[PDB]
Amino acid sequence: ITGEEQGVAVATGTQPSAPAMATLATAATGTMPEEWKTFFSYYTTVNWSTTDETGKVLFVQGLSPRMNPFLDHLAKMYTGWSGSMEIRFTISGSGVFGGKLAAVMVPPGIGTEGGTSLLQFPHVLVDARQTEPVIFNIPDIRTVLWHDMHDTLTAHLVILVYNDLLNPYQNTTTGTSCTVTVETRGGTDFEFHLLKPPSRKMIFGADPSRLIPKKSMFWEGNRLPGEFKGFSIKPLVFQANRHFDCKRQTFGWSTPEHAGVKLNIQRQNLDTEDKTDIGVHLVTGLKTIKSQVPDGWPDYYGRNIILANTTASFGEVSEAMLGTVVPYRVSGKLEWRHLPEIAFANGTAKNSTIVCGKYLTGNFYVGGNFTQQGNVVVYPAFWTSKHGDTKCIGEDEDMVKRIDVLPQAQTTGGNYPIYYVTEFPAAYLPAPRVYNSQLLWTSRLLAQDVYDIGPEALAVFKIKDSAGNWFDIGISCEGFSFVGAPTLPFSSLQFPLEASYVGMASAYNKLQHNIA
Amino acid sequence: TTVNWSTTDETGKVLFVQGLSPRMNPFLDHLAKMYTGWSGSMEIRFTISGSGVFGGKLAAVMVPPGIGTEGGTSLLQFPHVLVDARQTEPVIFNIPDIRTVLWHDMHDTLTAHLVILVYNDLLNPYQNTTTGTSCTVTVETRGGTDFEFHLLKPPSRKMI
Amino acid sequence: PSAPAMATLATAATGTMPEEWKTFFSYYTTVNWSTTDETGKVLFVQGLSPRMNPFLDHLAKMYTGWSGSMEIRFTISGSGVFGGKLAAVMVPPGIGTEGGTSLLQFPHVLVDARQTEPVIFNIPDIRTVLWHDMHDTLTAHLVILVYNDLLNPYQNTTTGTSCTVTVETRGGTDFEFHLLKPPSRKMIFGADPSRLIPKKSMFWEGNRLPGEFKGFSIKPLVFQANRHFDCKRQTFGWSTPEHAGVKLNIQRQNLDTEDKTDIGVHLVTGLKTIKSQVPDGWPDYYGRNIILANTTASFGEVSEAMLGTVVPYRVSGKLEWRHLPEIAFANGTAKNSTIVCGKYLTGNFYVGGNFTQQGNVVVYPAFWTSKHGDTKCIGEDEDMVKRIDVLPQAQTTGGNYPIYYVTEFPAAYLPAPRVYNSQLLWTSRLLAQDVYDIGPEALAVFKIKDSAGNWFDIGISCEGFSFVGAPTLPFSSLQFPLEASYVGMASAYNKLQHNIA
Amino acid sequence: PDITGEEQGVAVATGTQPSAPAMATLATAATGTMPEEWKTFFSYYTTVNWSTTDETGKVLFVQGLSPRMNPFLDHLAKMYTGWSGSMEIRFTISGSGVFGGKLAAVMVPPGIGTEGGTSLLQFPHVLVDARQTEPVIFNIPDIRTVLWHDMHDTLTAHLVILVYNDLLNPYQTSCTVTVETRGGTDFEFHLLKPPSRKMIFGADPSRLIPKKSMFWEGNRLPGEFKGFSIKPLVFQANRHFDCKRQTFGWSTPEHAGVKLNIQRQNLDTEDKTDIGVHLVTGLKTIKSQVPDGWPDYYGRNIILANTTASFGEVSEAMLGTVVPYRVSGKLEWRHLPEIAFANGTAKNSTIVCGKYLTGNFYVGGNFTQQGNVVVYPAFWTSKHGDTKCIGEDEDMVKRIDVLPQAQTTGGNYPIYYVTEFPAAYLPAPRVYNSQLLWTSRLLAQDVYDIGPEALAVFKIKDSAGNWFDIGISCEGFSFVGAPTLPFSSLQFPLEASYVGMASAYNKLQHNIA
Amino acid sequence: TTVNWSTTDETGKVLFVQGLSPRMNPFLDHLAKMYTGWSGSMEIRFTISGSGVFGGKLAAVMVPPGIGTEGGTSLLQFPHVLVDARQTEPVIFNIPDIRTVLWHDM
Amino acid sequence: FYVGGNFTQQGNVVVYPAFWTSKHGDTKCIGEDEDMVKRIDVLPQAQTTGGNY
Amino acid sequence: FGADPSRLIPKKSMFWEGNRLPGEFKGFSIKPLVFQANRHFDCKRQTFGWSTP
Repeated sequence: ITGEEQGVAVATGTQPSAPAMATLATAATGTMPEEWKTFFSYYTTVNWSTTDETGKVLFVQGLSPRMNPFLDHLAKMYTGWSGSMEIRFTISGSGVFGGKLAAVMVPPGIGTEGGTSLLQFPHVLVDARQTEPVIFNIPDIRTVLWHDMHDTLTAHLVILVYNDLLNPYQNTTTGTSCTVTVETRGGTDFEFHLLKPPSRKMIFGADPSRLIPKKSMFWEGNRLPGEFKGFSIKPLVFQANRHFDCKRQTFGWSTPEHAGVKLNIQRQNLDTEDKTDIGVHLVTGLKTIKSQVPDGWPDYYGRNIILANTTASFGEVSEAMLGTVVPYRVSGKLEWRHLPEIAFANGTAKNSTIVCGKYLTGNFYVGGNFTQQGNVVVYPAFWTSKHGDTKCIGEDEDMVKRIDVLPQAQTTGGNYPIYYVTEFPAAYLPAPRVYNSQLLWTSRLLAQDVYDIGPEALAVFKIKDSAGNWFDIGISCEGFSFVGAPTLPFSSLQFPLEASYVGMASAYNKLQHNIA
Repeated sequence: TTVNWSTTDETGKVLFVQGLSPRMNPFLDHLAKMYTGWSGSMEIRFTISGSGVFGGKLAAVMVPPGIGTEGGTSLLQFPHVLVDARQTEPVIFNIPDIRTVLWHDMHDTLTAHLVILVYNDLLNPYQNTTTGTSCTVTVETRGGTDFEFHLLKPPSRKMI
Repeated sequence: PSAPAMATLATAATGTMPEEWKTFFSYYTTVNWSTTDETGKVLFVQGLSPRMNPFLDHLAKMYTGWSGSMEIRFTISGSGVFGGKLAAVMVPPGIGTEGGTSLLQFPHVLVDARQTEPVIFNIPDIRTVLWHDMHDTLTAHLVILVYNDLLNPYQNTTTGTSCTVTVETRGGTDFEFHLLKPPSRKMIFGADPSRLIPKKSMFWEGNRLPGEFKGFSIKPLVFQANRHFDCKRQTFGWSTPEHAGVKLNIQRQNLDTEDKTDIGVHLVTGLKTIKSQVPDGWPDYYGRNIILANTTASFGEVSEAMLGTVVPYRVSGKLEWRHLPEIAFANGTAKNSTIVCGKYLTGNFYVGGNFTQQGNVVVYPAFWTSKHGDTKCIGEDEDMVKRIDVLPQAQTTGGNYPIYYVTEFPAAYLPAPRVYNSQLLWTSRLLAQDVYDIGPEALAVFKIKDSAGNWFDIGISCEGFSFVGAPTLPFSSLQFPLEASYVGMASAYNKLQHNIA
Repeated sequence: PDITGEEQGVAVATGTQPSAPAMATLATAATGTMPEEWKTFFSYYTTVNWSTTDETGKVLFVQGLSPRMNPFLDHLAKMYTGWSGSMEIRFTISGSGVFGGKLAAVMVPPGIGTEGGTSLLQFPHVLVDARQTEPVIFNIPDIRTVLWHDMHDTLTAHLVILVYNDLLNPYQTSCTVTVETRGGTDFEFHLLKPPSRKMIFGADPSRLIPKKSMFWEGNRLPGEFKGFSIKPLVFQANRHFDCKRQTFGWSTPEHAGVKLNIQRQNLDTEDKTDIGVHLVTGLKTIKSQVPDGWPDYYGRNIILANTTASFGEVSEAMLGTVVPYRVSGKLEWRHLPEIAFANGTAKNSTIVCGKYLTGNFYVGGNFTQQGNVVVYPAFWTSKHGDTKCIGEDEDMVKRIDVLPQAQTTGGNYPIYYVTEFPAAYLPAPRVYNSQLLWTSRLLAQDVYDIGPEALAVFKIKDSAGNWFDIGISCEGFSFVGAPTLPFSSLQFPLEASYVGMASAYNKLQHNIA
Repeated sequence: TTVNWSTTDETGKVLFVQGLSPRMNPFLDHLAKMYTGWSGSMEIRFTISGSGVFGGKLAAVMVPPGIGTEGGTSLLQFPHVLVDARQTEPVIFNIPDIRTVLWHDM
Repeated sequence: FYVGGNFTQQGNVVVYPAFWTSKHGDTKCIGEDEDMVKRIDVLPQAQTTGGNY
Repeated sequence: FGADPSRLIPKKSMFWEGNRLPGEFKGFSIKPLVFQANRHFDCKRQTFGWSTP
């Protein structure tokens, strides 16, 4: 006889307790069943200032479960949603402050540029001197019956400045501002759909919250490892190797691990044409992703290597010339003898030099071994820079190396791209640093699964430093990161950071930030 | 989970030892990150599915908090229900929440244990070359009737 | 300060009904019913004794008497296919369970091998006296005979097929202990025999010689005097039970061989005695008529030595002794470098060792020499055991056999070297200081557990010898981690049960 | 149907059913019985001494409420896991009518500290005179924080019997006070278990010190127990086991000899004037190459000379008596002498022994064959000028590693258990031990809960009523709460009771004539 | 408070002088910190401890405010409660709160 | 502390432990020997506990 | 487990002596780090110094 789900089964026990102890517990703590759907919860804050314009957009927000810290949690357990969700604004200006602030809902699709052209939507508007908070409802316009976790196209509640924050007083050190506080809640008609065990993944997606590690001590760079050392803003960001598109793809050639480079050192000299030259040896790829390039080969060292004077010491410039060698032995002690650091190269080995195209087309070469053949692992370890520069590793578009196509991200809708900055040693470069397209973890993932970030969407992670200084990061579908402002002063940021997923965002929407 | 009951087993051999814990249920496990405490019991459903010719019996015990679980025949002297090897309908057990506190913290461990002991061996009327045969006992969980969570915490907030 | 309230809250949390050990059935045994068990064969004999149900076992230690009936719950767990019929006979008190077939002429209930429900038997409390005493065995019995053999249609595995009968016990509706007594308080005519065998094998020492327990042996006959104590404190040996070794006064060569060719023999004085003239701890087993000839240095030429290690005693000074090496024990004056006498501890006691200085010393039995042909544990021989004036013994006690416990001791040629012990050291230390309930016609029974369902009752008699039901049970099959668990007082004349693979 | 309940089955009647109710009534009449007799009357618990020398506020008797307070409840408690309700205390002072003083019983609530001092008189006390000539009956309420108590709960209520006014004695002595206990009306056990189902988790501190002195063997050398000693600093490497099963030693708790192997070489000493020496290889090793069971104490600089006659050596290493390990033949060995033990390097005929057991291992003995032997450490002496018990000297305590050591800790002085060992011209020879052997077996096989700053305090009791508290630290070391107290008075047949978990750096209690 | 009593004490030697106050009790003493004034009586339980062999009597008298609290046999002559060295029981006597003013300062 | 031969003068250095010479012959993995793991004061150990290897 | 920690700091500044050396109290200093052994006693009576206070 078929056994039910709900349990058709028999009951049994022996010498039980009472249920009144449950009442005792309920007395101990007054936990009504479904509390989280009863109280708003802080989300963000915005600055409304006398520097602002009639029409300036203070807040742009779509319909997303992932905004509510609680519902965010539930979400891992469900497959879909529907209905709206409320927002409560808490403008708390003085009683003498003039001005008005406007509330708009933008039909799905219609862009949000933030001109006075927006104010011509239907719009309510709030006084600058309003006391009681304001409950807004972001209606769920939808063409489907129910949303998938990763759908993005939805209406936007936009907060525009109607009329400026007129202070009757104006003073030396001119400029004053009112704090608008945003806090969210599940609407009245907000229901989740089909159950999934939190451990089960979609065929066509993966929850983006698992893409920045919660605490910054875990973070690592994807170019060349190190200790995370902050962020950097660049109008154009560019990286071939160890970078992963949201489609499981690469135009790089390396597994994310950063486990070193496998190779053969060929005995063939063909190098020692000058007494001043340490040597160079042919290199054979042990293993490859594509195009015969050895796993983990350096992304960055440029047009040439000059072996003049190298017979003494590593002192030739801009050329990654310190890779450290480990024997890949399997049965007995080394044949090759006390093998020093070795300098990476690609291309055509002239009698005294190697010249390289920006590509990896040419055969591979590496610096002088005093001795015979070996199977070798090499870790890229230290950079000779120029005899003088301030350019961090990865600053030059003409020095990052391609195979076929180089992933780039430019400014998109006013969301400037970012470089994760980390420190590994170098020459002549004060405060040595390296640029990174992706955290090591953000790369490790995006290799192992097809994360559901859309062509025109950003998965937004809110980074809170200690003391509260915060800014927003967004992982585009192309993999690169973005920040909302060009020159936001990272330098001020407190050393240890924690990252919270805020949801998916419309691409073009300005990212929000609050850093002193 | 699942357990193996075999003709190699002994009257008193312990097939399953289990305490009261929210974290067993794949769902409640999730909720748990959102709450600070719990109370009440949680049910378990055993699904012994032996053949019709199989003899033997399997025993169900609840061990007061603290009292060790060694797995001797000494256990069978607790009060005990017992299940046929030929039972069809699954069996719903309740692990009562004995507690000295009013409500548990997430990480409290001292709780009663539901123990599954072999009463009498899995007698097959047939015995054959390559001797040894076994019945699969399947264990599956659910929140009891009186299972309530306590104070809310944002999943992002850690205990002192 | 208090309240009833607090007590009410604890009842809610915990559910206790105030005497609930009387409600459920508790495990007692499992009895194997074999497809090879001949008609009438007694599966299960058990006289009415509170000592079954573990909980009443505990509570009893606090009471002097008892009354009322008890309940036995059988769970026959065969397949639906098995054919077979199991008889249940209540024996009027005092009529013996002699032989299965006969009993069947009592009034008797038949229990089928394919029962879907357990069977609850209320062993009647027939009594001549108003209330029993914790030791009284003249009680009604319950005998479970096999009436029609356990048919299994299947014989592809041709032999050794079986079924399992588990026994559970409860107080009857009318069971009630009578007179309150302090725990640990000795009853008149005896102490509680529960504390006889340790709980764990770990603690099992033999009474003959020190060693780790290694198994059991069965013999038609049994005999030990030394360090063997009856249930009633009598002891025919000569030693306190402490394995302290024997500590002696060494006399010089005055009566040593004068025409010697080998290390001399020295007459000694016991210094402590339980029995007149007998040193406290004289090793009980050694060869008669030992020859110390050719005993230059090596002692390995000696046949049955009991070599002892030596150490000084209350010397209070500079250790004037020589290098004390090893001792050979002996008994009986001789005209040469020999020791003739035996069979009795009458003769003077002598010490084989290169000793020169007169004084007092400790010696421990430490190693056994043997003949190159030995295939026999230390103590197999009546002829080599040593008597003061009487050897106790036991033979087959109504179908029940005497066991020796076996332990390791280093013992020359014998591969896997063993010494037989009558009594466990524990059982000896006790039974020396206290009288025990074991009646003249009684057999206090214990239950020996390892694993895999292996068990076998060991019973202690009046005389203090360990008994078993069958004579050939495969001891070899057991697991070391043995555990003892008191059972009760079984009628001497019954058969002890046994259940081992 | 298939399912079978905790109490079910066909009822079957066999043979003669003898009319149960009538006989049951007859028996009930023959000996009346109440629902629980052990709650109707008073049972002797404990006597404690009271000396003229006891200042005001000296604590006589500390007893946190438990089932252990009464005999019958104590025995029943085996069958249960939890308890609740009050216990009634009946205490008496016996003494000559000539003696004079007052004694005050106070029911200390859980949160209070149970030390002496006049402040403890200041909350509800019942007082008895040395002349009262009547038992006084007072109740111990069951104050709780938790709905019911486990069997080891240390948060229980407390009973303290203080000295109120000192015990004057006109002539110029110690009176005696007896405690009798009784289950309260409210007492009630809880979750029911079988006995022989050992206590919680098998991590129970109560299984540490044996309940009788008959079993109190020591961890340094074998022998029957002779009491205790206090020292400012206490230390031992071997057979010493921590809370965590960590042992810096070189031995298993077995305490059954050293399983060693001898190499035939005589190491070419002076052909005379010494027995020579053999190197040693251990058959077994718990740690580094160290053979199982070298003596933890003996003199460095073992000058073996003139040793051919007899072991007249100064500052001895253990003499030990020897057995053949096991053989298949007659006996390969000859005339096995007493060994003397040594460790370090044989620089000379004399063995240079260090404080550390890093060196090779050697035995003094007239061997010539090669074979396995077992030796037992069996005798000792020092020079005539000595009176120091075995284990007293830092230097002579041999070390592989860090030498664990207990300092005077927060009002508590670490202790050595003293047991006798065979030795000469050392009056009343004793050996000092960091642990009992039972506390070495255990703490090896199981992990314990002994807190980082917690002690497991045990109430050790004379016959004569005296008592004091010994606590086992995380380090395994025993502590008592005085710099000195007259252990000389201690009657040899002690018993121990587990008192519970008490913070380390609170003082311990003691009551000795 | 405990006070000594010596064989050397003549008749009428004052053993214990204590004007009524909150200071007479521990708990009231501590509470008194929180208040400025007090009223009402306090109950005195006093004991003599001594060998049954010793002999003497001790007399507690509740001296009204206006009287001088020095020794002398005249002080026995107004309501006294007396305890023997052999009494073997605490004696319980009351100190009335005689006042001239509606309430007392500290 | 000491470390192997540099042919040259002083430096501030990072070193990564990278490869092991074992014995001229063994099958013991790195960390097999209790006498080869190095202490400061106390060495964390775990033994068999309640039958949990 | 402890005395009432109320009685730790006097009520009045007048009564404030330092544990290092005798003197009148003159103010407070703040440091990222702190260290003292002598005459410094923990809450639990332990003291790593050498002096009675």
